[PDB]
Amino acid sequence: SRRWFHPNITGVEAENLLLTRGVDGSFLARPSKSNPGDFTLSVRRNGAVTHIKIQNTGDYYDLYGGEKFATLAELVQYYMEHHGQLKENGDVIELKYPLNCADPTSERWFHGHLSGKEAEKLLTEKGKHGSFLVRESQSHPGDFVLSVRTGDDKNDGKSKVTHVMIRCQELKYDVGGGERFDSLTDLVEHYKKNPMVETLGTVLQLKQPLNTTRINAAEIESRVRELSKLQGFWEEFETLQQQECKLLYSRKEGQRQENKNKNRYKNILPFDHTRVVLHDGDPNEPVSDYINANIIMPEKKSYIATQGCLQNTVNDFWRMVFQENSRVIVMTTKEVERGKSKCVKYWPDEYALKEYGVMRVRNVKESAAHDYTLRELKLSKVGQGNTERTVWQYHFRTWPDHGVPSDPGGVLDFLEEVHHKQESIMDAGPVVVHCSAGIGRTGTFIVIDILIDIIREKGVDCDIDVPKTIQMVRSQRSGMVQTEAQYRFIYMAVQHYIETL
Ligand SMILES: Cc1nc(N2CCC3(CC2)CO[C@@H](C)[C@H]3N)c(CO)nc1-c1cccc(Cl)c1Cl
Ligand SMILES: [Cl-]
Ligand SMILES: [Cl-]
Repeated sequence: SRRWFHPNITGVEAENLLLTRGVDGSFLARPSKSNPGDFTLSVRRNGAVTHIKIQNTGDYYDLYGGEKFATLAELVQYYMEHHGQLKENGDVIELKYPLNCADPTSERWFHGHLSGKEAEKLLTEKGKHGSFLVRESQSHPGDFVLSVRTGDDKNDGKSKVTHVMIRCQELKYDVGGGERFDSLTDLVEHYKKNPMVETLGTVLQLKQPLNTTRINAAEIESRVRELSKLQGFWEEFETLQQQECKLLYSRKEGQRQENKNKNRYKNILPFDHTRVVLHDGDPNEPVSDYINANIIMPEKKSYIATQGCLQNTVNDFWRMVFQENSRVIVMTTKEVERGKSKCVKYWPDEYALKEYGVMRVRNVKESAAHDYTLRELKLSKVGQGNTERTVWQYHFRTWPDHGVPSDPGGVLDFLEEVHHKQESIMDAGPVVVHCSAGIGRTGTFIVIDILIDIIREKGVDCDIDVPKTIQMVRSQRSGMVQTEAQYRFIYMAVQHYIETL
């Protein structure tokens, strides 16, 4: 249900599409290809088309005149279910009818200009039973080919590849008989639910798109070069974004009245099924189990991804650090950037001692490095001296105000140190990573950390799959990794880490 995003459409084409193929209440979203992180929400209303700017510098989607969101799907879901909220001169703009895109570019199974010879090799060397892909036809421009692998996954002739010709006849697609579809996606979805059966009984099951993003770590440099050609990075990122509609999990607790002002941004909320639940709260507080934070479990180190504190959640943050036995905190922003508070100070001045509700914190020592400041903190519960433990706060301070670092070396040396600290502490809990809304830079640091932990343990003899890792983390907190710039930065960091092995 993300067909309303059109990756290769212009503003002219958007307007004409809404005016000729849509009605009042129709809408679509689209990127500004030249300006990264810029998107447009185009809506038809009163026979005219309004364009609404959406900006993402790396922390969240900022909708002009509206609110801030973790994903465009969560944005669209919000206004398709909360009417009268989106306003112009202040007139209400209704999102009623998604205008579905027919472009297959961002589909996981679509490989564009790929030859039949390449498609078979890939299916043979990387596929399994039910792996499939769609490519543009080499013989007849405008047509396509669906290639499917079937067989026994236990070479020896037990598996095969079957090619199915897809013709384009008067702007519709068909496999030679039966229904004619308005797009390749409709055709593929139809034959995923109703599989073609070959003469003699082979069921051409479309089980999963061919995995082409999982590569050996030594292949990363070549992949980055391919993805960098003028850009394969953009197509792969928007293919990942297309799948964000699978991740609209419930966030009911963060929407409760008692919890609304515990959120930095009211619509950027933790999934219920992975949120950190706080116990032992004040019995006189009706709802005391809430913080805008999620456990991120790789699927040996786990993380808590959370926002920068508010004045009224500092105490809850320390309750969380204590309860989860966290010993390492990563801050991803300065306290203040561009004159705006990005991470309120929740620790004492150096050598000072403060109580934060029932928790007591001493700042033992601060140490300055080039890219970050280390603060050695001692955390304990008031009245229970034997509960004291040291919490090492790594405050990354040189991330640019917009975009990403030009070189990943600083981030990598930082994560390397954080990793060694965590590993030195027996039975340490999850590493807390936070600031801002806790999804952009936070997701980027966490995904880099997960990937380099693989390489650190296994060296060059391991498979890396960047979008699979990101999708896995985004299923535990909304919108982890916000921008294509961060996406490329993750690749560049992995590549750099491998080179310095
Ligand atoms: C992001 C991604 N990209 C893939 N590629 C690369 C980009 C193309 C399609 C195939 C190739 O050509 C482009 C025009 C484009 N259509 C594949 C295939 O394995 N998977 C994923 C993936 C992986 C794990 C989790 C999730 Cl959620 C996803 Cl979406
Ligand atoms: Cl596969
Ligand atoms: Cl962040």
